[PDB]
Amino acid sequence: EIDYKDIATLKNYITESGKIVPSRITGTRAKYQRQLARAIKRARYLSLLPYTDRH
Amino acid sequence: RKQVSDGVAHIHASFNNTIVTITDRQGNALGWATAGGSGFRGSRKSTPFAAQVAAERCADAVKEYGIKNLEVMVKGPGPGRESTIRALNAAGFRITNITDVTPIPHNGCRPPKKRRV
Amino acid sequence: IKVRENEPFDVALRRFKRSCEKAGVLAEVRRREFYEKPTTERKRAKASAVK
Amino acid sequence: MRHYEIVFMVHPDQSEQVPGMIERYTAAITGAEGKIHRLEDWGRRQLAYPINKLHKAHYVLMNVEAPQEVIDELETTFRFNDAVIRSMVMRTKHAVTEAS
Amino acid sequence: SLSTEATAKIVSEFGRDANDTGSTEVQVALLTAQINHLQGHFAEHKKDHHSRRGLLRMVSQRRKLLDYLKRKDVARYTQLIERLGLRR
RNA sequence: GCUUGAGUCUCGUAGAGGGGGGUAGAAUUCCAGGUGUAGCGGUGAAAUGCGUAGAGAUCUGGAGGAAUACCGGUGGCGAAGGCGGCCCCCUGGACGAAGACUGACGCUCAGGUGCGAAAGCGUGGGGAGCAAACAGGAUUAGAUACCCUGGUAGUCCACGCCGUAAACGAUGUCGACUUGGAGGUUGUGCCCUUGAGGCGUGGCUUCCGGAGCUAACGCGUUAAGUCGACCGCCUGGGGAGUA
Repeated sequence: EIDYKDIATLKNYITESGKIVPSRITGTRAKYQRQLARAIKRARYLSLLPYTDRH
Repeated sequence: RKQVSDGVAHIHASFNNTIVTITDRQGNALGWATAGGSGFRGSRKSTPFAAQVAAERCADAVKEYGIKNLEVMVKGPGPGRESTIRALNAAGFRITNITDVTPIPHNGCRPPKKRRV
Repeated sequence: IKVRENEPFDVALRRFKRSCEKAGVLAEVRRREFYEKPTTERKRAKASAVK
Repeated sequence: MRHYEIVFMVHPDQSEQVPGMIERYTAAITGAEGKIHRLEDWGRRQLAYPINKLHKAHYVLMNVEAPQEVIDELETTFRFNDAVIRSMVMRTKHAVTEAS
Repeated sequence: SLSTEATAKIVSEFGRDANDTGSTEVQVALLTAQINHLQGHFAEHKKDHHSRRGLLRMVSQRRKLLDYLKRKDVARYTQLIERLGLRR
């Protein structure tokens, strides 16, 4: 949430095809959905997570 | 001939036509069949029936290779595609993977205007 | 997306396609860049979602 | 003198030149009387997607407090150096020291 | 805006003491410091029309305070604009 | 003189606020090559178009430009126009907590000045997609259209101009007072936290409604209620926002 290197946590908050899950599903108050998404994107730049599942 | 024994069925369903291309795992095509090349030109080449007879006809014409396993890769939307993979396991193939590989832009190019019909 | 062959199956019946791509996402990117119709389509979509 | 978090991948085939580079980079920080708080060598880790194809690469996490000029020349060092692919330097978020 | 050390230095120069940080000379000098610093910023960029709106708020507010202090004590006015090098 | 208006300082918070620079991943097009073969594309149906000089499909490598899926939300920020990958640099504002300071420094504003979507214009670049004009095919009684296939300016960048929009909450700005309910978003204090805690206090915002107002429709503490300050504008339709 605040951190992007913990990709276990980030990998919970992402779907099976690399897409960020909405806060309508996972709860996650909007502040942490914003930190979350921004951390997911920083992780996708570092190739810690994938952008998609067809690379 | 050349006896590949595993391939990939790339089915390319669009709104107007489904085109099934059976290849190998390297990506070299072994034989194709379109819904529009199986009779029924026009409003009838975009139906699940036309796609399934296209897939039956693409299962023929790769008998020279002895394909038993194949992955299925599906592009585009269409009245095809679903029926298409059915026809493949109605033709003795062991269907291993079914991936959907529709190209989605990450807001890329501007799509065309159209259709004030 | 991908579903591996099961040891004893006839139909894979993957639902992977439905949860994401086919129905909405590709039919949406067939037609025009507006900025304008989406602001009102989303305005009346969120104004219709009411009790 | 503000805080920065540097990560950078290294080409796997030059992994043996990794700690040397680290030293040089850290030396450059101590050229400006800035201090380095953590430092991690994360090993050859599998990439989530290919880049020049090149799978599994060598990651180095840095977390340095420094003036911005040596960080800038550290960025240009990451530009020209063919060894390093994908650097990322970030925000203050004042000095951290922990693991992940 | 401005550095904490810079603001503290200007409060120490222009106030009666520190903690006298709302006096009219002090506010004028802080606005002046920021106006000059952003002269340096807007010589470059030049199409940062949003930041400039903040700058013209600083200019206008400095002007209001100089008008106040002019019609309250003119000796403080002349010493002030003498020291800050404004008025041209 | 004084602090209840206005402002300054301390500490934080959230943010697609602005400007400059870099980078990333999907996708479209093009080029070169491998496999492969008779169609592809398109439509209500067709044809023009592309295709045995090997298309379409498919795999590999490259180039280039633009936009930045998911998050994404009657969510946020901005005076308004508007602003959506990620990172750095320069920078504007807002809000909150306690305390200190100045001491009416305030409100509005004709002329004036600035900013101001899109299209357009000038000079120089760029040009993948899309696409006015244009061309062809259809449709039709006709079709200078809708539909199809192509497609140039333009859209993109730098600097200058223009100066407008259903530039719209069709609601000028600032301040005060006047029953409520359900939310959203961003601060924060207190109290067994002993949940998916409780109780308060601010900022912005959405929906519904009370009195009141309103021609009605509706507005309804973010007023179109009850008042005050200053500005802008109206005076039957057309002619005409024209000469």
